[PDB]
Amino acid sequence: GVQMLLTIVGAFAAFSLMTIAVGTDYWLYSRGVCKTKSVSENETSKKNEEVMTHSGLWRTCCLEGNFKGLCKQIDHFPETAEYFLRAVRASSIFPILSVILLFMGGLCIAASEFYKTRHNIILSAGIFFVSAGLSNIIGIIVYISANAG
Amino acid sequence: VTTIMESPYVMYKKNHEMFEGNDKYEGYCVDLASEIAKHIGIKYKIAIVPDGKYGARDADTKIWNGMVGELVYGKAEIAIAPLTITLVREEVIDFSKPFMSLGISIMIKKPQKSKPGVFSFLDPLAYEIWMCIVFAYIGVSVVLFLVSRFSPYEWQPPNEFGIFNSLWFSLGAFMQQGCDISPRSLSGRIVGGVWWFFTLIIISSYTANLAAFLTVERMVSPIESAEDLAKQTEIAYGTLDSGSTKEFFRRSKIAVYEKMWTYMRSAEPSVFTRTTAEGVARVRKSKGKFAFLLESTMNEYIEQRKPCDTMKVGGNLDSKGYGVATPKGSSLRTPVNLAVLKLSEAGVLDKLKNKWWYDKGECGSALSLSNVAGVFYILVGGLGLAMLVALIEFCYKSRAE
Amino acid sequence: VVLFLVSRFSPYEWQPPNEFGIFNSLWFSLGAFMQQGCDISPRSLSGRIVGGVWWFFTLIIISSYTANLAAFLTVERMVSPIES
Amino acid sequence: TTAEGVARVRKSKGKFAFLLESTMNEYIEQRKPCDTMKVGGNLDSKGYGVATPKGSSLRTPVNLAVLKLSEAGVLDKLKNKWWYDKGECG
Amino acid sequence: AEDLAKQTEIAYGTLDSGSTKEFFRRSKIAVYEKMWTYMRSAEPSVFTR
Ligand SMILES: CCCCCCCC/C=C/CCCCCCCC(=O)OC[C@H](O)CO
Ligand SMILES: CCCCCCCC/C=C\CCCCCCCC(=O)OC[C@H](O)CO
Ligand SMILES: NS(=O)(=O)c1cccc2c1c([N+](=O)[O-])cc1[nH]c(=O)c(=O)[nH]c12
Ligand SMILES: CCCCCCCCCCCCCCCC(=O)O
Ligand SMILES: CCCCCCCCCCCCCCCC(=O)O
Ligand SMILES: *C(=O)CCCCCCCCCCCCCCC
Repeated sequence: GVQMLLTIVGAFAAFSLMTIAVGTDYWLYSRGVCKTKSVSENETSKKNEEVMTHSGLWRTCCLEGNFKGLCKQIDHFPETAEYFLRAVRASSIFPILSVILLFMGGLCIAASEFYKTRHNIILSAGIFFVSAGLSNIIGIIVYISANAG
Repeated sequence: VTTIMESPYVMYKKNHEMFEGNDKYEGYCVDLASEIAKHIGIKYKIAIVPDGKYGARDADTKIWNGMVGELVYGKAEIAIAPLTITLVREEVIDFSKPFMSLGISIMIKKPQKSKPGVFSFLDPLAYEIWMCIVFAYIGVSVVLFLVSRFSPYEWQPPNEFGIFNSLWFSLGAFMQQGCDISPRSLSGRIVGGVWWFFTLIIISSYTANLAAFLTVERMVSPIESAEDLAKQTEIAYGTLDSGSTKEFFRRSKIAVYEKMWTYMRSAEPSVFTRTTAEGVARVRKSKGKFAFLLESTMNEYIEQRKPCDTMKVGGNLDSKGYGVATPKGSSLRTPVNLAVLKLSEAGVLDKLKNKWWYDKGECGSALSLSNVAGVFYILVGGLGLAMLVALIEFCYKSRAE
Repeated sequence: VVLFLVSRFSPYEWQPPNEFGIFNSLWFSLGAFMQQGCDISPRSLSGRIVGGVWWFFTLIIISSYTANLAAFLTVERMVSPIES
Repeated sequence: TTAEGVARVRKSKGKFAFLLESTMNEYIEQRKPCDTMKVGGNLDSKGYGVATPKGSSLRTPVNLAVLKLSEAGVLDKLKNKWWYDKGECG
Repeated sequence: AEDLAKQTEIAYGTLDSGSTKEFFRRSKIAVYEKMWTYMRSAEPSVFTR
């Protein structure tokens, strides 16, 4: 009764934090570009003004500059091992698989009270949470191992 | 206005077939002509030199050929081109002050960031060693099981060294971890002892060869001088045949440069190329083993063009300049000379240099997680596998009941 | 966490089958990483898998630290704050 | 003064960069205590030259004397002699 | 000799009166010319007696 509250509260907190991480664009503070190439406009001919940015998983944005707030969509595939890593970082399957496993975890906890004799539902919850953390580990490594190329 | 077709100085427009007059061309010298003309209030007409040569002396019939000949013989009144200022030309025409200082630099194939592979933690040892360790591991474990549990005069088991446990002991011995049981018998202790000695050498060798790798990759120094190339004999520096860059080394009295000239004269195969396009290709088509000696202006252009596999290194070996030229006895000499000094103070010569060599370009200590990424994937993979194993057992037993 | 799970979750082993609780599992992983000892070792296939990968991961990391530290102490490269 | 700016660079322990001409920046880099050097490339293109009175008959001969010494290599040997050979850093 | 010329820790030194000083003064070799330059203006005077 009192140990399930921490489990329920923790599961919500973890799912909430992982949905706001995946959804927001404050994963990295780099110094790149956030606007498409101004071919005709010739604002800077080709290479625009590199300014401080805040990147995420899908969109890059600009803190300072005359384009403050413009958010381009990160282009992963530019121009085997490298290609596979770029297909896993682009889709963000592991940061999104964690979300799905954190969600399934809480579903089991919800089901753990409408069926108080099926003890194998609480075990499934725990496995989903442990597995969700494992996916988070992979996602973090994949994300960091991609930004270094 | 005599001019020569060279990039990025002069280039045909994207659709110059639907254009007539001075608008058919574009480039640094086309913009420069517009800047110079308006400052001196003159009207010009761009006209490419028919021969395509810069300006040389036949040395026989003593007839100047090229842009210089197009000025001495009164065929043009202003030569807005990358025409180098030289003494031999100064005796027949009067150049203006240089609008672009340059020299002889070094071009090498731009290197790669060498993104570490995923399973690069295995690099200190060869694939054969890693494969043989697995074979040795299996053999030791089997022999540890053979000598410990075969004798029927000791059996309740005489110890806890079964096949599953023999594998566990050997695995923890290699990693220098583990507790639990150690062999109590003579033969079993002989297996343990040699396996422990084998582990001690291999683990020390891995650490010692990883340190060697990290230290020698930390001692590498990029080449940033002509002297470095002269000392080295792996990469083959090369110039051209017809032009200054070959005369410079031939007449050079500097020891650092004299040795290079000697080499190139008798080296085989002949490093002396013919066309600049051929040269710039050789360096790329050699995987960082050729070095081209060309002008610092051309080098900084190539570097900013695709496939972006070239870069500028070191510093200029000499100091030359490009100056606008005019016939002798003309009247534009002074207005043009002042026009080139006005376009420099105002920064219009650096704006045009950035505009064409950059703005209109195309090429734009600690261990990282990429260096140990693979061992992180194995760990999480092993954690997932262990979870899979534990559940399958659970499921099997649960079904039975 | 994984070591704790694979060791104590099954009810068909329990009084406790081993000492690998959450507190002890943290101690085991710490001792393994620090290259020190082994108060308890997993005796089950699933548990031993966790130990083996952790022992391999540790080995690489500890060797990498020592190897990269030696490189630092050998070659002393100076960083120029300004290059342009 | 230039000497002030140089001095402000050693006193600041590395929290001040002096923007001066390249030729002078490559003279103080070769003089003791040997704690100052040059970084980056030239931000501008300016040239030292030899001046003569307007209308003088020595204009053209001087123009060809300077140009000849550059092709020969004397102007480069002279610089390396009084900048690096007479240096004190190494 | 080239190693000494590159190095600035150890101070090479000749004599004043004799060949060994004339040799560096008249030397046209770059590896030797730099050493002569140094010794001429270096302080304290490396030239012994
Ligand atoms: C009964 C006791 C045993 C229990 C079992 C415990 C497992 C321990 C294994 C750890 C090392 C495994 C590391 C595997 C490394 C694979 C490397 C790989 O994939 O190869 C690189 C690739 O070829 C690039 O070209
Ligand atoms: C109490 C029972 C303890 C256990 C008992 C067994 C333990 C074995 C341990 C190490 C063997 C290492 C042997 C190393 C021999 C090196 C070979 C050698 O001497 O080589 C000379 C060389 O060839 C000249 O050029
Ligand atoms: N483009 S290049 O391949 O490097 C090149 C190669 C060979 C001769 C060149 C030359 C260039 N250039 O740089 O434009 C300018 C230039 N100007 C002169 O007056 C002259 O005599 N020869 C040249
Ligand atoms: C595709 C996602 C893979 C990673 C996550 C996998 C988690 C699987 C958990 C399944 C339930 C395990 C417990 C079942 C108990 C039982 O019914 O015996
Ligand atoms: C206890 C003995 C074995 C310990 C585990 C060692 C893990 C390495 C084995 C796999 C590596 C095989 C090498 C192929 C990849 C390569 O280096 O090219
Ligand atoms: C009986 O067989 C019950 C079902 C067994 C499920 C086995 C899989 C459990 C999870 C292991 C892998 C976790 C990976 C986490 C990162 C994606």
